[PDB]
Amino acid sequence: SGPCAKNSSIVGDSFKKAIRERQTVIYVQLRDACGDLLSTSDVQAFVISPDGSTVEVTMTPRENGIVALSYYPSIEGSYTLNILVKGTPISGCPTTMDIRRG
Repeated sequence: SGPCAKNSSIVGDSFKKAIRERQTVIYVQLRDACGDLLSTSDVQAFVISPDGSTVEVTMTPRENGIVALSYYPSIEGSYTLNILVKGTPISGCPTTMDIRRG
């Protein structure tokens, strides 16, 4: 039946914090309407930097409905993340990610 936005979510809260100029990975668990894990044309993910620019997000399909989202935050500050399943934000989206120089 494909992924269900309300049942799909980001794995953990590690995504809330990241380091500038380091390739960063966020894991998303896709679940159908029944809550079952899948098993990706229905999934969209974008990241906006603190100056309003789009950041390229790479999505790699993994086993049993996990999708790895990778991005490279070039500047410090408050990034915006949104992940849409069939045009609907998943649970917990859109959200903030704080990138530090650390």
